[PDB]
Amino acid sequence: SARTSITRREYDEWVREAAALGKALRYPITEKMVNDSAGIVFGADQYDAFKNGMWSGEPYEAMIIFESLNEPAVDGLPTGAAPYAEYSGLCDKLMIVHPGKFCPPHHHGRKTESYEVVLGEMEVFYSPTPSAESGVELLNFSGMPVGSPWPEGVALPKGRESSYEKLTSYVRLRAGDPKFVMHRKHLHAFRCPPDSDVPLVVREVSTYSHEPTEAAAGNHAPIPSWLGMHDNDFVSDAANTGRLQTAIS
Amino acid sequence: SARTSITRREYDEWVREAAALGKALRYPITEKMVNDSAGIVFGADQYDAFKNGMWSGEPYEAMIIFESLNEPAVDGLPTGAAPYAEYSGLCDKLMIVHPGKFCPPHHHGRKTESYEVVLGEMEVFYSPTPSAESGVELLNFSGMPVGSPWPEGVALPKGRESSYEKLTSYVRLRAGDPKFVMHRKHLHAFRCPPDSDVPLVVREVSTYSHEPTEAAAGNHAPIPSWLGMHDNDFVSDAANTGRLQTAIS
Amino acid sequence: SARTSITRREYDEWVREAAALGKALRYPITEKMVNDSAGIVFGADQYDAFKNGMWSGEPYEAMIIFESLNEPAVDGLPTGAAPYAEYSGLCDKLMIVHPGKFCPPHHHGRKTESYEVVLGEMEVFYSPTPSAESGVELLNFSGMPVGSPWPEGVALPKGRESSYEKLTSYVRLRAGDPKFVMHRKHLHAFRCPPDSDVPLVVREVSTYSHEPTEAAAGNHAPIPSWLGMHDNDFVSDAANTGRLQTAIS
Amino acid sequence: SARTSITRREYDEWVREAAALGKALRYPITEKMVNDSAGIVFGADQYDAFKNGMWSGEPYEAMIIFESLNEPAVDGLPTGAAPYAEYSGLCDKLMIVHPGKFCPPHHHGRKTESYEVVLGEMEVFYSPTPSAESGVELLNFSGMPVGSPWPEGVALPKGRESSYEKLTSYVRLRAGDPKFVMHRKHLHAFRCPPDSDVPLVVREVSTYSHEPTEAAAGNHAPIPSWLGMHDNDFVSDAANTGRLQTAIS
Ligand SMILES: OC[C@@H]1O[C@@H](O)[C@@H](O)[C@H]1O
Ligand SMILES: OC[C@@H]1O[C@@H](O)[C@@H](O)[C@H]1O
Ligand SMILES: OC[C@@H]1O[C@@H](O)[C@@H](O)[C@H]1O
Ligand SMILES: OC[C@@H]1O[C@@H](O)[C@@H](O)[C@H]1O
Ligand SMILES: OC[C@@H]1O[C@@H](O)[C@@H](O)[C@H]1O
Ligand SMILES: OC[C@@H]1O[C@@H](O)[C@@H](O)[C@H]1O
Ligand SMILES: OC[C@@H]1O[C@@H](O)[C@@H](O)[C@H]1O
Ligand SMILES: OC[C@@H]1O[C@@H](O)[C@@H](O)[C@H]1O
Ligand SMILES: O[C@@H]1[C@H](O)[C@@H](O)OC[C@@H]1O
Ligand SMILES: O[C@@H]1[C@H](O)[C@@H](O)OC[C@@H]1O
Ligand SMILES: O[C@@H]1[C@H](O)[C@@H](O)OC[C@@H]1O
Ligand SMILES: O[C@@H]1[C@H](O)[C@@H](O)OC[C@@H]1O
Ligand SMILES: O[C@@H]1[C@H](O)[C@@H](O)OC[C@@H]1O
Ligand SMILES: O[C@@H]1[C@H](O)[C@@H](O)OC[C@@H]1O
Ligand SMILES: O[C@@H]1[C@H](O)[C@@H](O)OC[C@@H]1O
Ligand SMILES: O[C@@H]1[C@H](O)[C@@H](O)OC[C@@H]1O
Ligand SMILES: [Co+2]
Ligand SMILES: [Co+2]
Ligand SMILES: [Co+2]
Ligand SMILES: [Co+2]
Repeated sequence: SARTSITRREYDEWVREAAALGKALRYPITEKMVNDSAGIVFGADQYDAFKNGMWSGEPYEAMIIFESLNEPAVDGLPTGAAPYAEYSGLCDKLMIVHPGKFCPPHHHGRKTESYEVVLGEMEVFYSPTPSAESGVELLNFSGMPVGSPWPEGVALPKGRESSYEKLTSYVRLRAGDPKFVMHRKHLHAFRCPPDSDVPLVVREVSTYSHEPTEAAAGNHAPIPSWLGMHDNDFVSDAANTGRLQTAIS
Repeated sequence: SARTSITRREYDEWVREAAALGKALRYPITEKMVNDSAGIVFGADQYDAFKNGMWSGEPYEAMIIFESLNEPAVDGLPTGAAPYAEYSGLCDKLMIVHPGKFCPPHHHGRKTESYEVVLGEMEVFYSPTPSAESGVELLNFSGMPVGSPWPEGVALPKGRESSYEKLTSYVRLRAGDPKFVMHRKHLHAFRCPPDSDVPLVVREVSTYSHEPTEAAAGNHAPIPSWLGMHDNDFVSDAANTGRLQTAIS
Repeated sequence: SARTSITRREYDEWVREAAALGKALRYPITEKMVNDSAGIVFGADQYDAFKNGMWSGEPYEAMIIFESLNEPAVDGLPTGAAPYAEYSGLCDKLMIVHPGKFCPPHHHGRKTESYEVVLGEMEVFYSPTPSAESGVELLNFSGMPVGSPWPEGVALPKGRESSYEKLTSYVRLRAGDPKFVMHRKHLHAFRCPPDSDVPLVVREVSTYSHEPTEAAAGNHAPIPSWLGMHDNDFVSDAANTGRLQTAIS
Repeated sequence: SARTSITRREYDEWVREAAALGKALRYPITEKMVNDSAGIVFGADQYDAFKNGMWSGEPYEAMIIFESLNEPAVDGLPTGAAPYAEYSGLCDKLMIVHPGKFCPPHHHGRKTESYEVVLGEMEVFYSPTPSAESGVELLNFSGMPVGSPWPEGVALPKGRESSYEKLTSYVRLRAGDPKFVMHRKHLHAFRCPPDSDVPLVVREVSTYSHEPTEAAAGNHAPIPSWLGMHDNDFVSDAANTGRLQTAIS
């Protein structure tokens, strides 16, 4: 019975309700942002999230993202910043995670993010140690805070527990807290607590998001290198693939 | 009678009410963000805004800014991006402009901004033509849209009308609109309409904001060059000075 | 295939998402308010609303109601008001209607309501003529406004079109409008437009709501007569029954 | 220097900012609701609240009220309820109280209220004992909860401390709490804590509010008796007078 896709009705009710929730929270969601790419399921074996549904509280890797901005910010840059432009830019999006579900372990080589919880609470799991990039020196300034150890009893997705091993630091964010920064080159993941009465709704403000997705394939590249450039490295292999497209039957 | 400062009571009621308005709108305002640097008056001759008050509807250059984030985003960058890092980073802030008042004509060589109106309506005045930087070539991708001509009857601040001459393009932004981008090296200004029943409240998401201000003098510089680096170029000379400090008696 | 009930999963996702939407809108929803009585389906033949779902846009009679208050307001009343107390009291509730769905034609002999749209838009259908009560004289003061004729093309629920015949007046309410009053003894109904991108969310402030429901059977009666007193008269017979309980399988 | 009035500028900034705060919180405030009757000062000696201002945190009796509804609910009533109609009706309003300020001790013979905190926190002081009405028997059902004793260190307005003596019960209400009912014939008062970073904003849903005020003198009476009927009995004599009008110079 292992689900291999999500029905059109399951997808629409999930995404359309989330868009309404976002609008209720005053996030500027336009019509084009509500599409078949908004609802993400990280891997075929994660489609089972819909066996019992988004309110089951079960641990699965899936989420909704409504992106209001992803500005290259290339205009006005001295030509010499061409090779480093990919680390800048501005991406603003609203992310919705239901109870128990996760935005799976992953890291970005270029994108640095920041979180602002709007509704619910966000449990962030991450490695305070930055990853290295063979052959290249890297700058340091603030680095990541050590945080706290994981709380007891966190249910991880079946068959993906190991992908979380290195994300030893934990922090729980709430509405009204100071903005939290997730520096690039740091493994991170997050979920909405299983007992939450509401979906987790978080506003992410980060640098440009390099994603050669389906709802992406068609735009013009600001800088040659950017074309087909990917910057979302998921720890679990089964997550990097099913991420670029949602199977809707 | 030309006011030369703002009284402690005038300042607190202006800034504390604005902070409450921001909180009502769910913007994450922390205690340290509500300080004596939040309320800005651009020039001694602009203190007359307080002769009749922030609800007079009169044209003056003053505003409130609550900055929740100003992240250098230097961590994880290849050492080669050191000289171009100043063009990136992440700055999130809530700006409050009362009826008739303006965020005066100015431009940034490094900072690219984006606007999201939360409450009220925002009238943006800008030059669709980017400024040049002697001796350096610059990248181009999207540039700025031409916009529309100014609507009839815009009252400008007395003695500062000329600073607006080059900002020929106009656009009126409302809550729910697509995010609007103001590329770096473009002259821009904005105001809250004089007949607005509410202050204009806008969320700005931009690259790092280089400002060697009073509430700034004391931090550590992520990159040597950044120290004392200024990136807010106001057209009116009387605006670049009184911007770094508010005279409260 | 005519549905005869709603599955536990269908019910929970419908009601739990609505509760989250309400909370997003700051309505004070407590845990006990989110129960198996919140989601209402007016008649067995209306369960087909779940054949295609709450986002199908199809015309069916069903809605969600989260009641925060239903105060008899009997305390402090002179004993002589005992027989007229049933016309007073205070009932505050949040009602959520999905696109195309209706709160079916009905009237109350005692309850006078008022509407405040919080999200979406509300299309109210009603009779400007008050109903009569055989043998009893009634007071008049403001009466109901005549309103406008129905807009063209309103899709009514299959097999229930006639129940709307007498509700000739129409009015479309939006967020920010003046409070709208629906005097007792007036036939009324309302729906969320089929093309709405969001569920209709309305705050109703009315006099006491006499409803001997399932989630009601168990309380103490403030005044003898009130016991088992019903005040929700639906035009369609198939609506008065299936209203007191939702079949969840 | 004892202030004897409030200047036009002081009044407008106080009331216009409050209206904007209300709108930010989605309360349906129309243009006519923002008038010279919205800002209330209970007594000439309370005008000193403006010596240091609404953010001084000092104890004074003053508040702002934006009434969206005050429906007699007389239509549809059997003629026999004419003498008891004054106890019913529907009044919806948003009340704004700044830090340290109070809605002074008082009681209503007819009006029963309910509170829903929208922003900030509300400290309610009241007598759990209902007042008696010479010669008339009264109904009882739920009565008022006993509550808790006052917290230590509540600063009361100078010269009005005694008016609070009988309001022995205390309860602190927050956003999201169950609706709180204040039965008619109970002495009550409330304030916004002095250390609050935001004004207290509360939505009150009560029965009809009988107030022959300035912004009232001119309407038609639904029932003869109602004409000139007053239902706001303040413990302090200096409060019952200056309540019907605000001295603006
Ligand atoms: O609201 C837009 C539509 O809704 C979503 O379900 C997408 O399929 C898109 O086609
Ligand atoms: O609350 C929704 C329902 O309850 C959970 O147990 C899931 O199985 C889903 O079917
Ligand atoms: O809320 C913080 C205080 O309020 C503002 O007026 C600043 O002066 C700061 O000292
Ligand atoms: O609305 C506030 C008052 O009205 C305006 O005319 C200003 O002078 C200010 O004093
Ligand atoms: O949140 C409370 C639960 O949710 C609803 O589905 C009801 O069944 C109730 O049991
Ligand atoms: O948008 C939700 C889907 O679309 C509608 O057509 C319904 O059938 C439902 O299955
Ligand atoms: O917004 C309406 C005006 O504002 C308030 O100050 C009242 O004086 C009223 O005249
Ligand atoms: O915060 C506003 C100022 O501070 C308080 O002390 C008042 O005196 C007022 O003038
Ligand atoms: O051991 C816990 C978890 O199972 C692991 O994946 O990450 C660290 C945490 O403390
Ligand atoms: O857009 C998403 C966001 O930037 C964050 O959650 O990381 C994963 C993905 O890129
Ligand atoms: O002429 C108008 C204005 O006075 C000037 O400053 O900018 C262009 C606009 O059309
Ligand atoms: O912080 C402010 C913002 O970035 C924008 O308004 O430009 C001026 C100033 O820097
Ligand atoms: O004819 C329309 C509708 O079919 C009827 O039920 O109510 C009046 C409206 O104009
Ligand atoms: O609670 C509901 C509300 O009072 C209104 O919609 O009428 C029907 C029902 O009683
Ligand atoms: O004594 C305290 C207060 O001074 C009085 O007015 O009300 C009761 C409270 O406990
Ligand atoms: O309108 C106000 C409200 O009803 C409550 O605070 O009591 C005093 C006044 O009548
Ligand atoms: Co990420
Ligand atoms: Co700028
Ligand atoms: Co009704
Ligand atoms: Co009262």
